[PDB]
Amino acid sequence: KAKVKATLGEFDLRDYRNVEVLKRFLSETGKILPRRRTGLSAKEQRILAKTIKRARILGLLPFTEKLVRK
Amino acid sequence: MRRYEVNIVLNPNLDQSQLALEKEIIQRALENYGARVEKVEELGLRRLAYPIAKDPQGYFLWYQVEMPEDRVNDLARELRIRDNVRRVMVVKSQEPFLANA
Amino acid sequence: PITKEEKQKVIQEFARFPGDTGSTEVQVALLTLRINRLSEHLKVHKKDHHSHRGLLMMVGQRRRLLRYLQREDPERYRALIEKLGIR
Amino acid sequence: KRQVASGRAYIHASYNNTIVTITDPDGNPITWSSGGVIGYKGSRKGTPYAAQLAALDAAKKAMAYGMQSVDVIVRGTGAGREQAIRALQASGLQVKSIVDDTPVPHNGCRPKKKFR
RNA sequence: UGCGCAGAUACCGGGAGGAACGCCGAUGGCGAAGGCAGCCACCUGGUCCACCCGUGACGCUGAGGCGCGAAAGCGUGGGGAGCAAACCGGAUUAGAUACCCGGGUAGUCCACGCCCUAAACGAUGCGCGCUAGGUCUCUGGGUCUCCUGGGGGCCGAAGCUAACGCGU
Ligand SMILES: [Mg+2]
Ligand SMILES: [Mg+2]
Ligand SMILES: [Mg+2]
Ligand SMILES: [Mg+2]
Ligand SMILES: [Mg+2]
Ligand SMILES: [Mg+2]
Ligand SMILES: [Mg+2]
Ligand SMILES: [Mg+2]
Ligand SMILES: [Mg+2]
Ligand SMILES: [Mg+2]
Ligand SMILES: [Mg+2]
Ligand SMILES: [Mg+2]
Ligand SMILES: [Mg+2]
Ligand SMILES: [Mg+2]
Ligand SMILES: [Mg+2]
Ligand SMILES: [Mg+2]
Ligand SMILES: [Mg+2]
Ligand SMILES: [Mg+2]
Ligand SMILES: [Mg+2]
Ligand SMILES: [Mg+2]
Ligand SMILES: [Mg+2]
Ligand SMILES: [Mg+2]
Ligand SMILES: [Mg+2]
Ligand SMILES: [Mg+2]
Ligand SMILES: [Mg+2]
Ligand SMILES: [Mg+2]
Ligand SMILES: [Mg+2]
Ligand SMILES: [Mg+2]
Ligand SMILES: [Mg+2]
Ligand SMILES: [Mg+2]
Repeated sequence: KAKVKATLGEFDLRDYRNVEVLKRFLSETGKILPRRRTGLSAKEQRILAKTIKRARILGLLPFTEKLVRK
Repeated sequence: MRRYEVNIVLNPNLDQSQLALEKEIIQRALENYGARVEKVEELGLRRLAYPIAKDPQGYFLWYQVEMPEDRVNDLARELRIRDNVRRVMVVKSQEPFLANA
Repeated sequence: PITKEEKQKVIQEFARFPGDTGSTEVQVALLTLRINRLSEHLKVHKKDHHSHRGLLMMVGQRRRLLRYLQREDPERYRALIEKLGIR
Repeated sequence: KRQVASGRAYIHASYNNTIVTITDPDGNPITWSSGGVIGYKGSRKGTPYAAQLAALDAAKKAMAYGMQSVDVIVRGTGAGREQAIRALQASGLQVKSIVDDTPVPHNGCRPKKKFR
């Protein structure tokens, strides 16, 4: 499976308002993908988390979702 | 004075009479706290990821301001007063950290 | 906090000569200013104990330098005390 | 006396019992069954066979109201959680979609000593 | 035992209230120790890197003193959703003053003041100098297969150790 940073452009990890890119880092649920699946560095994951959590308060990214499977 | 970004989400049911009022209200409050505005981005109607105040959408505003630091919380408190105002998040501006550069 | 505008204003006030950033006089003054910024920060915030440690160490570093100035040149030591209003 | 003909079926699966509720599209229930609704009384309620029958008991009751289309909602881990679903698919009720909505806290409430 | 026909459980909507922060989360980071996880702003401490600029031994440790110090517990006033000493029950059992089940007060939370303990553990006091490396990792600088700092791990030279083991 590909990693998120691998198939992506040059993007601002600190921009909490770009949902199209930030959506790519959330799972089928509202959770944040671990570093194994994001391919991001340690520092890059720390930055992504807070900016994702920021967008969650503006209503741009979901807190949690519903799994349609099983 | 430092440079902050003011995010504002309001009730997306307002006609022009109410929208202009709520906006010029924000203008008057920024003047009273001495916030010099640099640029502004009005996105408007947007699909929220979860219902906020039972409403599925929101009307968005973004300001880039330079204002005194000690007045930030008193400005945030002043914005959250209005009813149509729903979210107020004031963030210190930062350098645009790139990734996959 | 303490901006570089205020910082240079203290250094240039206490510098033994132009370009002097490290004199015992310059250090004691710069310490003194952080003392008051913290001690006014600890007037309120009486429950902030972690920062209160930095102030203890600051006060120690100041007394050690003042104890050094007292030994070498006791005239400049009085000048530095009387200009900062300490002890 | 309703004729909804479509709606939602909620599966609540715990380790001590499994119970099914069947609602109209806006969520108001129609008929329901459980491991106790069928004959079972004790720990037999937590068995998957009980979940199978409870699903079918609720399915047949929904037939009386004309239910054909069913959206499945699942809440909880437990035996027969799946066996309740596989009983719904073959009950004759077409399963529109299956979703797992089990409420998970963000660490807000201290659990009982059992769960720590 | 208990709860349920005074309509519970399950399901949808609305409201209130308190406590804790899922994913990120790490074998990770920070602090002197205790300890510190939603997000935002303000106040603020420590620390690390480069430049080689300034001071010119100004250093180390530290009996006393002083300040800090998980939990539990104490005083006053608040607060009280969930958990839950004591206790009330249900079972189990030879007995059950317990493990298991239903309840439930203090307390757990807040403020202000006490209390000064701990397996407060690295069971390893602090500072500096010296003595092979290999590898994983957090964070700086660099002419950026790599070199160079400052932390966090694992193997292991010499050596030490009663042995386990320790080993820039
Ligand atoms: Mg409001
Ligand atoms: Mg049972
Ligand atoms: Mg009864
Ligand atoms: Mg009764
Ligand atoms: Mg409800
Ligand atoms: Mg209440
Ligand atoms: Mg974890
Ligand atoms: Mg440390
Ligand atoms: Mg510890
Ligand atoms: Mg800071
Ligand atoms: Mg700082
Ligand atoms: Mg030199
Ligand atoms: Mg000289
Ligand atoms: Mg010392
Ligand atoms: Mg002592
Ligand atoms: Mg004390
Ligand atoms: Mg204590
Ligand atoms: Mg306590
Ligand atoms: Mg008390
Ligand atoms: Mg209880
Ligand atoms: Mg109990
Ligand atoms: Mg008993
Ligand atoms: Mg008995
Ligand atoms: Mg026995
Ligand atoms: Mg003692
Ligand atoms: Mg020794
Ligand atoms: Mg580098
Ligand atoms: Mg090292
Ligand atoms: Mg070893
Ligand atoms: Mg040897």
